[PDB]
Amino acid sequence: IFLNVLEAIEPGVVCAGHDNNQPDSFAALLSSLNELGERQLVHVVKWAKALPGFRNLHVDDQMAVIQYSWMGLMVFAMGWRSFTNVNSRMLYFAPDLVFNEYRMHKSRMYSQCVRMRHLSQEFGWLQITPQEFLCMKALLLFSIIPVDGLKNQKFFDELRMNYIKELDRIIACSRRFYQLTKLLDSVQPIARELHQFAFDLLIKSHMVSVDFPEMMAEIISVQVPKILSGKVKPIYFH
Ligand SMILES: C[C@](O)(COc1ccc(F)cc1)C(=O)Nc1ccc([N+](=O)[O-])c(C(F)(F)F)c1
Repeated sequence: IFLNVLEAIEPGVVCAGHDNNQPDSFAALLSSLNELGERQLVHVVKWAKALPGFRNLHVDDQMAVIQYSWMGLMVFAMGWRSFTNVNSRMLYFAPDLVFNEYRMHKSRMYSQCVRMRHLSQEFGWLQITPQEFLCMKALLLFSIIPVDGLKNQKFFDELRMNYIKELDRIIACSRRFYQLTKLLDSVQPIARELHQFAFDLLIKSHMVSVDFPEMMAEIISVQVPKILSGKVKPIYFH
């Protein structure tokens, strides 16, 4: 039942709307990454609200958790698409926004891109199944919380525990759980580097001609700083 639901709510293809006929430029690539990010957020919200037991969380906790986990969720899914679509040869942000090394360099997000390409290769090396991927991705939504706690922290803890139990079931084992939890942990440092990048970019956006969609701008200025300042932290296994 659980996996049937995860498979059923998994978002479909999301395009960036990027102009690939134009020579690559920092401003164009980033404006497309921003637009893509916003488009995916719409789906992340619909996805999360359709997850088993998610509605139990306090209305305000639902939105906060989605906004904090947003980057990580996207990173993990992008790595999987890269692995399945182009065998980690490039980064498949979207069908119309594929990054080769040249674009990784031009986007000024080279370090982060290479870490995501490594994550992408990990799916193959570890032979991650589509079902382990789906459960791990859902678990990611419940892997970052405020030090001051949520409105209903207990309901959150219960939900996170249940998702971990589902992973146990999909695995059924010790070595596998170690492998998967280590892989999940690896997502956080990457999301952090991207968060820092997005923050610095927003602060100087008017100087580099980069366009930031409304929702993203608000989230980068209100939520992301809470993560960068340590008020909101990821939950690591290790
Ligand atoms: C530069 C930026 O547009 C920033 O987007 C943000 C996304 C979330 C957030 F909290 C702050 C910024 C970005 O990283 N976009 C982006 C778009 C799509 C994907 N993707 O589909 O996986 C990613 C990725 F997760 F890879 F890094 C990143």
